[PDB]
Amino acid sequence: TMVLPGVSYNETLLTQASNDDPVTMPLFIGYTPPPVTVMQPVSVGSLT
Amino acid sequence: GLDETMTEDDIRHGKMILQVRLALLAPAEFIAISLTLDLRD
Repeated sequence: TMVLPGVSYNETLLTQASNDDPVTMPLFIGYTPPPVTVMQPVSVGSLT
Repeated sequence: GLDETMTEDDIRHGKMILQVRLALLAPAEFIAISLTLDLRD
């Protein structure tokens, strides 16, 4: 019938952080220059 | 008092009456913790 103090831990949060805007990202949609997919966008670090 | 506790009937019944009031403390048995980070930038 009894009960302990029930210290009741909880916490809260943060993080709006979402920022991206990948609208300014271009997509090069050419053929393969002669083993990629025929279909997927591929990110580019550099021309190198 | 005169008709705050009693009346003349109880004066002629010799009653001597009082009303006793008290408000109440309570012990602090349980620990309902809530947290808040509060981003602070």
